[PDB]
Amino acid sequence: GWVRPDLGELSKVTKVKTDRPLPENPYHSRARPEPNPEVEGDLKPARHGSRLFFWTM
Amino acid sequence: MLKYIIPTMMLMPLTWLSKNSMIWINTTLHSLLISLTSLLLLNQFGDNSLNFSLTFFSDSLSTPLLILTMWLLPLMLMASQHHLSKENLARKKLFISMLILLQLFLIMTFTATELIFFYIMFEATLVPTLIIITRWGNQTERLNAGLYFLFYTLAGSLPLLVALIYIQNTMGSLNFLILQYWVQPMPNSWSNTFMWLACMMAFMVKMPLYGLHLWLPKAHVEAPIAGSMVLAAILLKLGGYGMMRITLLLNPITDFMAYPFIMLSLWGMIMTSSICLRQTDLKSLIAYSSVSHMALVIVAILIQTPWSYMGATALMIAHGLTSSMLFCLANSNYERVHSRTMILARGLQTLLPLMAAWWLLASLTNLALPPSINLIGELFVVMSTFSWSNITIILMGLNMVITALYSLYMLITTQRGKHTHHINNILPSFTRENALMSLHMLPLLLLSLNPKIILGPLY
Ligand SMILES: CCCCCCCCCCCCCCCCCC(=O)OC[C@H](COP(=O)([O-])OCC[N+](C)(C)C)OC(=O)CCCCCCCCCCCCCCCCC
Repeated sequence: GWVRPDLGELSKVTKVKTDRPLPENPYHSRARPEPNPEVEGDLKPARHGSRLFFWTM
Repeated sequence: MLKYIIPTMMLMPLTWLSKNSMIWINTTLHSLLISLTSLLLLNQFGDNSLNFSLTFFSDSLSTPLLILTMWLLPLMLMASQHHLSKENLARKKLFISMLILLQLFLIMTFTATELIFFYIMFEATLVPTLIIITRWGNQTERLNAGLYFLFYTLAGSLPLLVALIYIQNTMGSLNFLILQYWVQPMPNSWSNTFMWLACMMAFMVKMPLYGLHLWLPKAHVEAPIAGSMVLAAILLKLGGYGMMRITLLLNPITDFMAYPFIMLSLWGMIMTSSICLRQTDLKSLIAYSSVSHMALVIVAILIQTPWSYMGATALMIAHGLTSSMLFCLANSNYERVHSRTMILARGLQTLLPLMAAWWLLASLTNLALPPSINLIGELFVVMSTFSWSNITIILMGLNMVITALYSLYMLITTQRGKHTHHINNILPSFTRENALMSLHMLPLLLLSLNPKIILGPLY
């Protein structure tokens, strides 16, 4: 009493219930480096203009 | 200094919109009005220099030079109109426009507080002078003279730009007011030696220094009359003003680095006076006289004592007026005889007596006749150099003897003796030439009455 699978049935994707814990780190990745700080704050006007040689603005 | 720049940039549309026959009249008129309004710069205080804004200022050193520039422009305007009467109107307006542009750059040079602004204007004066010399000259060697002048100046002065940018990057600012209060001693090393060289050789090539003076007697004898005036009377003083401004940051290295330049200038003033004793041309004679007097100013600035500074600034103002007048007289004679040789025409006192009187006055003030400001400056430098070392009185006195010798040799060969026979186009002097001579003389003699206004910032 075994019925053969139809066309397209053995390629179906199923769900498996098992008792093993999920591996937290399968890739054995090290600690990630600290990211750069993000630019924040309101944009004030430039202090004393261009500050390039003699230019006052 | 916006009340003196804006009338200059308004003088430009005045000569570019005038009529065919009224360009000279209107431009002379309004440049004389600007020269009158220049007197407001004399608001000097005993402790604080006159400061205008963040970019412009005027101490007691740049005030006589500014008054000299904006007084000199009308004089070139009067004297540069007899050899341009047969000229196209557009070319005449172009000549006048370059003169106004050069005056604008000069008044934006002395006044600028920030040092790199002074450098930008100091190199901006190169273009109109070269254009005037190489376009409105008369001889073949004017192109070579322009090449020599431009390349001596720029080859001496691009290291100055590099050193100035380094000074900006080290001290933090190139403002002159801050540099009076943020100056540091510069120690003994090769790097400071080459910094001193880069800071000084630009101004002493422009000044000029002996050995580096080869650009001057070429650029003077092939320039027009106005170009010769503005070369002799103002454009040589950019080096002196720059030296006075830039020796502030070059302590305490100058007391044993400035020896070879002092020796060069002393033997150079002796040798150039000796050259003037054997010169076949009037213009080259005046050029080498200028080289000698500028060597004197170099020594005065280099030894850096207060009496030397007073004598130096009086010497630059007096030499500017005297050399400009001598060039004017030589150009009047060149217009009359159409040749540059001093020995060609002789005995002009019998034909042109009043011009002979002006020749006498110019030659007397050139050999430092007291109480004129020429001997005021020469005298102060002489006392300062005697304080420096005693054998300088030997050198200075030899220079004075040869100076009197060549001035009176020039006067005798041009004005006295039997008149020439085959030259018969000596017209009487115009009112224009006599008026120009009187405009050169009368401030120069009047400044002996009140000489306290040209005695530098430490009067
Ligand atoms: C008129 C003709 C002759 C012109 C002579 C002009 C002066 C001669 C020397 C000029 C050198 C170039 C400008 C140097 C400015 C130095 C400013 C500075 O920061 O100095 C300290 C710096 C200090 O070095 P640093 O800045 O690298 O080090 C940092 C400071 N420490 C030492 C504390 C770590 O000096 C230098 O960098 C070296 C300066 C000498 C460079 C030598 C190469 C040029 C040689 C001269 C060429 C002249 C023109 C030749 C062509 C003429 C036309 C054909």
